[PDB]
This record gives sequence, structure tokens and C-alpha cells, in this order.
Amino acid sequence: MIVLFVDFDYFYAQVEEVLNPSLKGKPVVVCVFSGAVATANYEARKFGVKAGIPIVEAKKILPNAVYLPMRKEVYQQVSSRIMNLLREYSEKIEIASIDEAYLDISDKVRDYREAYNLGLEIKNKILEKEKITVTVGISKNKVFAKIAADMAKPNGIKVIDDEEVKRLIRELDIADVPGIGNITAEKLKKLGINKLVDTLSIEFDKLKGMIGEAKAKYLISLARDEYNEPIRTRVRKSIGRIVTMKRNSRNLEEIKPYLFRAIEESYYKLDKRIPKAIHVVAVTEDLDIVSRGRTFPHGISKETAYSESVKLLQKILEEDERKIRRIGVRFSKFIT
Repeated sequence: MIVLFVDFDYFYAQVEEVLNPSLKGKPVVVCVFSGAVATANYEARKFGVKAGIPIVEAKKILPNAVYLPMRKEVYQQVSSRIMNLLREYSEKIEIASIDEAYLDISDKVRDYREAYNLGLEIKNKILEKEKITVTVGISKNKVFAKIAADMAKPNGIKVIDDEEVKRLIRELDIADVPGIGNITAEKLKKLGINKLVDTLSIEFDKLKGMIGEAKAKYLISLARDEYNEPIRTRVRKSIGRIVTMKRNSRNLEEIKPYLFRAIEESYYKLDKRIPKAIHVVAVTEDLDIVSRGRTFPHGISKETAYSESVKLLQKILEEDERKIRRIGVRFSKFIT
């Protein structure tokens, strides 16, 4: 398998510059609504503005930058044309987000040298057609192709060959692995699980007890150099997990922890999808479902999800008399 990942560099800022040529050479800061920095262009970054910071903080660092509001509709139009460009290089495309796409090019190229040249041609094609630079990472699976891009960005191209995958499995710290945070890394550190390869020194049941089933399976398959997730776009109206309990119960306290395991797995699977709706799903002992949900004016943080989920499960415990056998959550109504 040869996977080619495409990361659009500072995408909203590049689009604003393509659309407004007189902004080129000036600091440009695209803002999410204060209000935070969505993206900072070359000059804005040079003078100390980073994505994610409050706009109030951005204006203290660089008072006279050009501060623009986000025009996501416009950025989406550009993005979709670029994804279209990319299908003509492979039909096995996974649109991961507005600025990120994976291509399986196993049938398009013979080796990593050929992969590289194709990455070069994709860069040239997008620059020619859309006036936008991209980073290309290439490796044996989606995860290492994404690590590749992160080693090369911006305006770069990097291959991680089979031998480099193996060195990286040994040398990468847990926090370096795409999708895995510091909280997760810190727990694992507490066990002397430091490197990606160290996840192979722990029993699976023990690993999943500390970090959850999904993260455990993910890290282990990567460390085993066995990760081979297909490249296709999916297509999620909902993201959720239902967990079978050891025993039928109506005890809110006995039930809570499985609900939380469900929420934790769901949130890992969300990625950076932001749900506006949540439903608690209870599978009763007779194998029916009772469910209760809420749709918030605001995206649901993982905290808001814990709180709310207990409230919804409490409602279920009140308006239904059966014992609960399995329990889970569903998140839906994703912005945008």
C-alpha cells in the first residue's frame, strides 16, 4: 500500500490572498467568530501570530495586521475544486477535512520514487490551477503519510519509506502519533509506556482499561506495523458507541462508567467534528431501545457531553421501568 496525503498549507489565508491579490506581502489574519485566529498568513506568522489564539491577543502581538472574518462557504468552493483535481490522480480518495485528503496510489505507482514524482506533479497541478501551495506526505498507510506531511509543512514533500516507518515506531513518543493527545500520553508515561513500540509490552486488556478500546487498538496496530485502514470518504451523519455491561442494571452509579467509556470512544472518533446533538441510547434487558436526546444551541464540549448524558440517562431511568443491558451515546448535527 502506498498512501499520498495532501495538506493544504494555511488554506484560508492562501485563499484570501488569491482572492485579494493586494493583500499579498501584508500580514493577514483570518478570524473565527472575539473570536480566535483560524489562520495566519506568511507575514502574520513571521511577526508572531499563531492559529488558535484569541483575536484580542493577536491584536496585542500585531496591532496592524489585516484582520478578516472567516468566509467558510468561499473556502469550501475552492476546496471542492481541489478535491476534484485529486480524483483524476486516484479514485480512492478520502476527504478528511476542508484542507486534508488521502489518496491510495498503490495502483498508480511502482515504488516510493514514483510516488514522489507523482506528489510533485500534484503540487504543480494545484499551484497552476488554484494558485495554492500544498504539502504532500507519502508512506505505507494514512497515519505515516500524515506524519510525513507534518515533517514537511509548509510547501513540502516527504516520503517515509518502510525502513523509516520501523525507526519511527521505535523513536516516536506517544504524543507524536496523529489523533493522540497529551492527557493520553501522560497516563501512558505513568506506566513507562513512552515510545510507540512500548505499547507492545502491555496486555491489550490493560491498555484499553486506561486509554479506551479504540485508542488501544489504534496504537497497537500501528506499533505492530499492521495498520492498513482503507482510503475512502465516510460519510457520517452520526458518531457513537454502544457498550454491553457486565450485568443488567437500573443503578445510575453502576451505569455511569460504561456511558463514559461510550462518550470517550465517541469523542476520539469525532475527530474535530463538532456535534450539536446528543442522544443516550439504552438497550433494555428484553432488547428494546429507550433513548433521550438534546440539541444544543452550541457545539457540545466533552464536558457538556458528560453532564448532559447523565441528565438524559436519568430521564430514561424515570420514564421507563425496565433494566438496562447495554448503554451508549450518539452524537449528531455536526457544524458545518
